[PDB]
Amino acid sequence: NILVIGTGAIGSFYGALLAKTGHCVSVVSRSDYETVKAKGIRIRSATLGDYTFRPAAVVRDCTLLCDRVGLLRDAVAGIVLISNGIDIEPEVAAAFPEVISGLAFIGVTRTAPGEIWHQAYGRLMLGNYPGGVSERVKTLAAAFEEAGIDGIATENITTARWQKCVWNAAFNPLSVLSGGLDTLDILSTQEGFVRAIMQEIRAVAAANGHPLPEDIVEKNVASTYKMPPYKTSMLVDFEAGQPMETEVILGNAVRAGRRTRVAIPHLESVYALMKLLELRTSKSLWG
Amino acid sequence: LNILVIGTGAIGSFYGALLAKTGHCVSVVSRSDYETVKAKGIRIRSATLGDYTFRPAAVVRSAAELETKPDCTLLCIKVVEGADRVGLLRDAVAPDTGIVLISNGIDIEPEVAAAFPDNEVISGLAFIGVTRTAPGEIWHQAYGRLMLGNYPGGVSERVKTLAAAFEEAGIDGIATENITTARWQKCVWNAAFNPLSVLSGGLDTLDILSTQEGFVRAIMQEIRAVAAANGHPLPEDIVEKNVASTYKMPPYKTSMLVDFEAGQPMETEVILGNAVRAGRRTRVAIPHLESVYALMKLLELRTSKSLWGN
Repeated sequence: NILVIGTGAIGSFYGALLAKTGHCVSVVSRSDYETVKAKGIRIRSATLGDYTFRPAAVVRDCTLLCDRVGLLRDAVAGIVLISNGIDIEPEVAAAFPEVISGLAFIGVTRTAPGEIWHQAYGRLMLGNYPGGVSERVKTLAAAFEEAGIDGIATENITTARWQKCVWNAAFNPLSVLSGGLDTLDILSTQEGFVRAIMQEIRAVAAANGHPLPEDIVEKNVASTYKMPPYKTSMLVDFEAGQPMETEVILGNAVRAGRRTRVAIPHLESVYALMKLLELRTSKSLWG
Repeated sequence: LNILVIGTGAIGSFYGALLAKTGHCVSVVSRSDYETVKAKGIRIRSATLGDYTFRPAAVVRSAAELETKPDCTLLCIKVVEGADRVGLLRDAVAPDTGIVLISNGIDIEPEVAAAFPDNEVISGLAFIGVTRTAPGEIWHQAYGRLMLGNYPGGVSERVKTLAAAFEEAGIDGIATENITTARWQKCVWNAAFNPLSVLSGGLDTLDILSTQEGFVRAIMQEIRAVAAANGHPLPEDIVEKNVASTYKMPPYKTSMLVDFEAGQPMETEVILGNAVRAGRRTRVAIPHLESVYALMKLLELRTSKSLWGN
């Protein structure tokens, strides 16, 4: 029995997977309330398959959040937070002292209301924050595995998040600030800068008690040169006119560096420039 | 003085015309606009100075065609890839000719100085809003101040003749013994605001500075450190002065952003790249400048893609 909050690509994609196997999944929706209470959500995928998600109910055991505190303000008697960023858990934990942290690896995009496009990957890593794996976590993971994707229960979700942040913190903002370059163009022409950012992330992770594998920077460089030219999720958001994950990726990494006094000038630079681009993008037609 | 202006660009035409007004004999090499400039001259519109019709002493297709060779040759093009300043000067410089380079950027002199080691190089730092609106049509919109000095340093009689002329013409003409330190002092401002104006998708100076003052300061402090390490230390107050002055200036659109919006080549390399390279040569830690520079180059790469795809 599963409560999803909101109807974005991530919440809808993982909600619909749990709906497939045969769990009782509802959605709390705002922007798309009218369209989902009727037509539902259509998940389209060539690696998995086509499926349609019609929830058990639509109102205004496990709650998937994917105004955070307030969105769960009447939903908790396991909380599952699926996020691409870092340090997304403390705020929520403090208010509801089980938190299941979810780190998704997936190229999935919401093309229209009720319309999701799965392209690549799909893995969901899950574990308790700050660490640990409970039975619920294992049961959730098995549930996702059943539905077809990697559903990995991990005892060190926070280190895993830092490890993904090595890649995210470099390519996501560079793809936007460059005006839309793919990963291959970014890495092949400014490998040095990409490395400098990655090493900063590595040093902040360690300073926060979550050291990463020793050759993590070289691994991410080598693996990216083998990925086919790629469009980041930040760039998709930017091209869609939607809010970007700047704060939970890069802002949270910067604040983590400041707290531990790690020199992070490359991260500070990219962050400031993202904030400036956002300010420009934010300007009202009203002036 | 016998003055030769290379081309019919806005900066050359503006400062050339001032020299003509003040009794100097000013000639022009014109490619594109030859017939109209030779027949009708260059019309300079200016609210602050009064409109002026600049009729060159001579207008030629090629410097080769001149009779009296110039005392000063004024070259004012943007220093970007393929500008080929040495090629443009090849026939326009005699033993005694002073080469006057008026352009933005740092370290713009050595390529020319090297190619003409026995000629005086007079470096110019203009603070001006001027545009070429049509063949033979220039519009002066703002500022005008020109600082001039010998490269690598000093002030020759020819430099002081030029400066006084500009001053007589109604703009600040400032002779400076340390033009290179002056260039570094301008770089403190333009290496921060010019690329931040473009990378932000077109913010004005006040939005940049009010919302990211810490980052702007960080950049400026790097530039100040690189200048010192290159033997051109700046005043202790230069960062504070630049921040205060900018807070008091009306919101402003940088020349880099003007270029970006126009689809014209930007001065990335002479403003930012040359500062980065000067910092690298001297082992100054410049992570903010390196970051901004790498992002500029990535943006430039994107900007160069075809509508047709690969």
